[PDB]
Amino acid sequence: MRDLKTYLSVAPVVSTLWFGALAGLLIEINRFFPDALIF
Amino acid sequence: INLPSLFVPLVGLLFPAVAMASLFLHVEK
Amino acid sequence: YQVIQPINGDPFIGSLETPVTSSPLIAWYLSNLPAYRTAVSPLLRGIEVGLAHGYLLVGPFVKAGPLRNTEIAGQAGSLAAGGLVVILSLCLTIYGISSFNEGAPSTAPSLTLTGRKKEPDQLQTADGWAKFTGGFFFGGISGVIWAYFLLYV
Amino acid sequence: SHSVKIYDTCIGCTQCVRACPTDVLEMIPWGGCKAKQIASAPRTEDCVGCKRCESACPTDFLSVRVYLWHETTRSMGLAY
Amino acid sequence: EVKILVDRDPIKTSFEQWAKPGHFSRTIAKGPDTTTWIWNLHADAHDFDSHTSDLEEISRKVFSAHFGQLSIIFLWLSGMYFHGARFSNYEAWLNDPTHIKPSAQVVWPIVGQEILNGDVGGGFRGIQITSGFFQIWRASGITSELQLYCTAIGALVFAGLMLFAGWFHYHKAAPKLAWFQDVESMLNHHLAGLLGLGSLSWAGHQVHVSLPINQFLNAGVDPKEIPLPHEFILNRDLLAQLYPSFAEGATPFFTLNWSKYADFLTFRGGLDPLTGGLWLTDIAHHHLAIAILFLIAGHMYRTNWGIGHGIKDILEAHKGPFTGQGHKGLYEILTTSWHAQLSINLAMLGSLTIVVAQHMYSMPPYPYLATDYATQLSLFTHHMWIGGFLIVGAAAHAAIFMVRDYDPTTRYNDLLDRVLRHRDAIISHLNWVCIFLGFHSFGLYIHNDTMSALGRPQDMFSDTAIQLQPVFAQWIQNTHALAPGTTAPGATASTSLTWGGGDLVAVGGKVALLPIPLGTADFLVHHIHAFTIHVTVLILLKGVLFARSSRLIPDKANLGFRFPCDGPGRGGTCQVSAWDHVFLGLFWMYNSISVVIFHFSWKMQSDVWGTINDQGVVTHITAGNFAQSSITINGWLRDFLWAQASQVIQSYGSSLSAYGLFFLGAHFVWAFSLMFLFSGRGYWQELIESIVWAHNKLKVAPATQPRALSIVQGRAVGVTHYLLGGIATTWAFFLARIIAVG
Amino acid sequence: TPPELDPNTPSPIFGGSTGGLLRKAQVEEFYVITWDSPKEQIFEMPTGGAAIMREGPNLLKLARKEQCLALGTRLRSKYKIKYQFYRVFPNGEVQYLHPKDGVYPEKVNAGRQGVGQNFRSIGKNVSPIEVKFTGKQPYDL
Amino acid sequence: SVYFDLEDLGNTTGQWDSYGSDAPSPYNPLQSKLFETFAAPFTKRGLLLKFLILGGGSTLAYLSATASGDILPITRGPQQPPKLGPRGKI
Amino acid sequence: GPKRGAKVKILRKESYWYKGTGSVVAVDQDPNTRYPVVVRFNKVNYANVSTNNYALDEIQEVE
Ligand code: CLA
Ligand code: CLA
Ligand code: CLA
Ligand code: CLA
Ligand code: CLA
Ligand code: CLA
Repeated sequence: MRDLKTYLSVAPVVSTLWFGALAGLLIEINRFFPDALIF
Repeated sequence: INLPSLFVPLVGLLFPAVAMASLFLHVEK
Repeated sequence: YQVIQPINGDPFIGSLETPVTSSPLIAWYLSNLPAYRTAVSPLLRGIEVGLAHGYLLVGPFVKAGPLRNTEIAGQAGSLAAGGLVVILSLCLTIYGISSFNEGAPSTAPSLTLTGRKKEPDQLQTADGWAKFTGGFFFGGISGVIWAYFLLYV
Repeated sequence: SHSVKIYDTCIGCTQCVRACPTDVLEMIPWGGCKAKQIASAPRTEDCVGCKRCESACPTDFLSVRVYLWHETTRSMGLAY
Repeated sequence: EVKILVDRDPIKTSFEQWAKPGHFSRTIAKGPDTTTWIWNLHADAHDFDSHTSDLEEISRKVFSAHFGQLSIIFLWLSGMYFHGARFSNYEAWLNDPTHIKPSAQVVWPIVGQEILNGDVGGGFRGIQITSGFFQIWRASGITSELQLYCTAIGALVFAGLMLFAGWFHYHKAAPKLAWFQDVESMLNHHLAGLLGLGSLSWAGHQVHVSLPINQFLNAGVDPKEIPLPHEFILNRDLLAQLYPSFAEGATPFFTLNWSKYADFLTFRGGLDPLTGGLWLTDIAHHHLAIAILFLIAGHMYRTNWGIGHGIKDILEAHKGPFTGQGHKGLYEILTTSWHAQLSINLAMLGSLTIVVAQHMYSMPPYPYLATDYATQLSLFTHHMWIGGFLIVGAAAHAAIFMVRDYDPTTRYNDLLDRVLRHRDAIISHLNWVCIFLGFHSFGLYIHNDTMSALGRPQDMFSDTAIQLQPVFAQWIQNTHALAPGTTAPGATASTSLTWGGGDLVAVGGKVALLPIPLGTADFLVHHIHAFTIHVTVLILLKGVLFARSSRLIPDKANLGFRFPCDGPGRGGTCQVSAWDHVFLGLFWMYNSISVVIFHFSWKMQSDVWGTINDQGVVTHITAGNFAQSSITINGWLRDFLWAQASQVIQSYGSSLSAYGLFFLGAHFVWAFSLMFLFSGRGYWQELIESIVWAHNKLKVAPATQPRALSIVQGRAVGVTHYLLGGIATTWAFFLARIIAVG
Repeated sequence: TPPELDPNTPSPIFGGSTGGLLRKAQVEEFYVITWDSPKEQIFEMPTGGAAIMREGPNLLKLARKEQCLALGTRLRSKYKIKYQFYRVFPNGEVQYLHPKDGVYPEKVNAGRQGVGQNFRSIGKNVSPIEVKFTGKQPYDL
Repeated sequence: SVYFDLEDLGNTTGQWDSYGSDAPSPYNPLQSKLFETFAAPFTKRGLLLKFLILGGGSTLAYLSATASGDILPITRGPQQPPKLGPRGKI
Repeated sequence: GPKRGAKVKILRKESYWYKGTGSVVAVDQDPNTRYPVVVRFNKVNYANVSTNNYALDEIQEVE
């Protein structure tokens, strides 16, 4: 379990989760505040 | 058109033949 | 029995002996070619070689050249063949001048397959190559003329 | 031929000598290092300039250096 | 004594190795000092030979790996069927295949990408697919989305089963080396059990499900109104109504009255006029016969009973005067080296994928496939690419065997040795024939360009000047066209419309197929093909034959399979490794396949495809310009590339815009590869020195020291981006072109 | 110590290849490597292919010195057998090459004089401007 | 049964004449005299070089300067009226 | 010279760790040894080496 957590903390997994979260965020923001060219 | 029929094959065929042969012999010596 | 053996029995010389390389028919054939007449004057060899080559050279120039479909096909093609004969004679000449010094002896082999000594080919000398080239020019032009005669006169 | 030089930062690990594919280098007695030996290049006429020796050397910077110089039939690795 | 051999629990299942990157390698497991480590971790991940010397452990690894691959593929198929059921216009397409575009992908509405959901018909908005799944599903007799759902569930289950099988056969019950080495048994089981029972049972589905449902569809009855497949099995009366043979049951089969079964087992040939595809009756008969052939073929090799051949015996029996000992020793090689096997199988599987491409263009096996030009072009190109790649791989692993596994002191073979003893002759001859081919193919093109530019078209190589007719191919065409009457009496029509003689098959106003004319242009392109293939072979074969040694590097084998070089000495020895030959061979394979798929595209759009008017007037997509245009490079530059890139370059603001984006993106990646291919890591290392300085100045220099890519990785990245770029470019070009004008 | 003599000993068993000698052997130079094998055994040729070394003295002619040291390295490493090699000129002259003084160059041996040894660290080389218009290089000092 | 001999370096390095025959001249004696007398001027390589270059150039110049219009379209020249340029330019 | 474990700055210009710091491992007392000062570094060089020999004028004890 500790080993599995360590694996989940490895660079590619961390990157997939981080950029996944970011992608989700930017997507939702661009869904609620769409076509933003100013601000 | 008179002269070009003389000078063109002269520079395009004779000259490079002479030059290439000369350079060949020079470089091979 | 096996077909492929080391070249002349020596397995560490960079070649092999096959039916293509060494069989009675091909051996006889090559040994009777003007290039391998190692004991005859290079002049005559040159005449034969040039004759054959100019003769064959007339063919493709006449039929494939730019004036193939004109009344002046043979003249043009044969002239072109003669031109290539001159150029190749020039090539042969500069090859001779560059490769052999007038003082230097023959670079041809001085041994046979059996291993006995023999007179080196004088084709691989300055004078010999010059004679060969003269023969290629004379025989070349002569062959072109002859082929043209057979084809259009 | 190529040029091969040895510098006094050499620690005589002999790695370069046993790395040469044409027998160019060798080890000679010396007092400058603990190993009591230093490299040497008496046969650079057979040197091809592959630089395996330089890739084998541990010192920083290199104690063996190959300066590719005049090109010969032996240095070009030709067999013809 | 062939039997089931297995070790129980060889490897404990634990996440401990998951938390230790590079565990498989003693070097990589220690951790990173520089960034290079990272790349290495991925480069040697599947190189099981560099992990262990033990053939058994390697074999187990590859077995479970294969299970993983199969799992992935089942998940992939599951995805295709599920998307075909939930996000498609398949039923609507069934109702009208000739005027509805196949689509099974829809996009979500954000950032404007909604535009990609185009008007594909059937009251549906989405991305038009070119995989050809719809025609398969129609051929299989599928009518509803429910059946697609069920097939998806089945495929997902099978994915689970394959994954579990991998874990099981690696961690729980892992086969012994002798088990993997039972090649006679493996061959028997794969010939009879896999292929044999495969095409037999498939013939079962075809005869009991495909034939009737397709007969109904072709009749015109609404799909929902068509009887469910199980009914044709329950109620034999229906099949009897369609094919009266079933009235006599399986009686004519056992009584050898096979003639009675000529209702559903035919040998007509050609294409079904109302579908543009091969006759399903012919296909069922084909699979039945194939099944019989493979079933009897799987009883060739000796196993646990006296009967059967021994592979080693057959091998040791073949030895001539020219070859000495012949094929003796090869069994031992091919039963101890995975790389040799991988070489052979890659070469043959690649070649097979190529023949699949050709045979699928010229003999459309699915209904409403020949008139779906997008799908056909896509399939041909795709399978061609896969083929070429697999072949290059064959070269790679041939060389890898040559370096790592070849040992003439323990596993000697006469043939291989003799090949090695005259490799100089082989390579020199290949060299010459390549130069000759290049001159006498491309030189013809340059000749034509020059004559055309100089105002001398009568001096060109064409059908209207100096002709170069494909007489031999034309003769083969004529022979194959006249075959049904002479050398194949039982055959009604030809095997393909493309043969020199015949009629014309059209579906829904579009041309399915017609006789393909061969002229000077075809002679030219075919010789280009011969040339490019010969060069590719030159590079790869030279790579494998000199992998161990050369006059330049006598001990190259000790340097390994993959290494940058042996220094600037000897004049310079860059790219001497067999790996670098795979590297160059890749570029040449790209070249060859590119000109091949261009050949296919232009020929099809020019002399085959197009619409057909009443009374028989055929208007082709590019109006037969091939014969006159493809004889100069300028013709390809203008009439093919420039003319046909129109669709891709003006695809913006429509559903095909993604193809424009991919056009540009692919061009970009392609150019981007050139930075890696044209440069060297020294420059990059020094630049990195300066940047590292900048990072140190602000206390943000990483402990894992930033390193420039290795020479080899520079080459790999280069060729990878080159291929991705070029291929994706032709991808976007092809798809936009054929979807818009098709 | 006097170098090894070079007699005419039998050559290994081999069917011949296309990787052997060429004109260079005839006009410039070729090489010869000798070794003593405990038994008849298979070895891989530096020029490609497999050959059989005989028991006792063996003499093999190669085209390059690198081929000789390669084969010799494979002999000493794999077959645990001592080897020597010489260079041969067309006039008939033979030059003993390796191992030069009877001892492998990997291990030190008294008697060898230094060649091309600079008694200074590599960074202390003079700039090229210091040797401009001379025939000297910064590493020749 | 060996292939190494210091006295015979020729056989050692395979310096053999594979197809060269010691046979005497098989050619026609009269034709031999004909060629040996008539082809002689071209057997001096310097003189032959000068003759081939100068003579070849002279011949080329001849056939070039006197090329008919029925052979070379470049000597025949234009026969159709000239077309106007894009912007009304001659 | 400097003590064992002493933090020293590298003065050899052609060194990978030039102008950087390393730790002294041992100093050879043999006066014939041209580069006695054995130094070990935190980061490896381009040759994957973490240790090197220097002379007395090539190290500078700092803290
Ligand atoms: C120096 C620049 C220059 C260039 C690029 C050209 C180019 C041309 N000339 Mg012109 N020419 C030039 C100067 C030049 N000429 C001068 C100064 C004269 C007066 C003597 C001429 C007299 C002349 C005639 C009568 C004809 C040409 C013709 C031509 C055309 C065919 C080539 C040829 O056969 O000419 C041959 C050129 C000469 C005989 C004169 C050049 C002699 C000078 C003094 C020495 C040049 C040596 C040169 C630099 C070496 C370069 C090679 C070396 C680097 C290896 C070609 C467009 C032909 C034409 O117009 O066809 C349509 C043609 O009939 N030229
Ligand atoms: C740049 C200078 C130059 C010039 C002036 C020419 C001129 C010519 N070439 Mg071209 N050629 C050139 C460079 C040149 N070439 C280059 C660089 C290439 C390779 C790209 C070619 C490839 C090429 C091909 C494949 C062919 C030509 C042909 C021709 C002839 C045109 C066809 C014709 O109807 O004539 C009429 C021609 C004849 C009636 C026969 C010509 C007989 C000649 C004049 C006899 C000369 C003999 C004399 C010993 C030549 C020695 C010269 C040497 C010592 C310098 C014309 C003489 C055609 C040709 O040669 O036709 C036979 C042809 O088929 N050329
Ligand atoms: C490489 C392919 C190729 C081929 C097959 C041709 C062929 C031809 N060209 Mg073209 N040309 C080419 C490339 C080619 N060209 C390119 C790339 C260019 C641009 C530079 C040109 C530019 C060009 C021009 C400007 C012209 C031609 C012309 C011609 C025609 C006459 C050529 C000639 O007189 O040579 C002489 C032919 C030979 C010397 C034949 C030698 C080859 C023989 C067969 C070798 C035999 C070996 C034997 C089989 C081996 C066994 C021996 C054993 C039996 C003893 C001929 C059809 C002329 C034409 O008008 O065409 C209509 C012409 O004016 N070409
Ligand atoms: C190779 C096969 C394949 C491919 C290429 C696709 C592709 C697609 N699917 Mg499909 N799908 C497939 C198989 C496939 N599917 C199968 C087998 C099923 C049956 C289960 C489905 C069921 C399905 C549904 C119901 C839907 C799709 C949808 C889609 C589209 C949007 C995907 C998306 O945004 O997900 C959402 C994105 C995420 C979930 C991102 C999260 C990624 C995480 C953070 C990664 C974490 C890393 C970690 C190691 C992974 C988890 C491991 C796990 C064991 C714990 C996309 C075209 C959607 C669509 O087409 O809408 C019109 C849609 O609604 N798919
Ligand atoms: C599910 C529980 C489980 C656990 C805890 C383990 C644990 C282990 N396995 Mg086992 N194994 C399992 C299931 C499991 N396995 C399954 C289902 C299979 C069949 C595939 C195998 C077949 C197998 C083999 C052949 C080997 C192991 C090995 C190992 C050991 C090292 C592997 C490792 O750490 O890398 C962990 C690996 C990863 C985290 C990467 C997963 C790669 C996936 C499966 C490939 C598909 C990804 C796909 C391409 C997606 C790409 C998308 C896009 C980005 C391109 C470790 C003890 C190795 C060993 O024992 O060496 C001595 C070994 O050689 N396993
Ligand atoms: C039959 C299938 C097959 C199998 C099982 C293998 C197996 C192997 N190959 Mg072989 N090979 C094959 C086919 C195969 N190959 C083909 C088709 C080619 C031609 C390209 C090659 C050419 C080849 C070379 C040149 C080499 C190998 C090597 C290897 C070994 C190490 C592989 C590894 O660990 O890389 C790990 C896997 C990767 C790093 C995958 C990444 C590959 C690229 C980056 C993916 C391409 C991008 C993708 C298409 C789209 C990306 C989209 C998006 C992510 C941007 C392993 C035994 C290596 C070896 O050393 O053998 C001993 C080696 O050097 N192969």
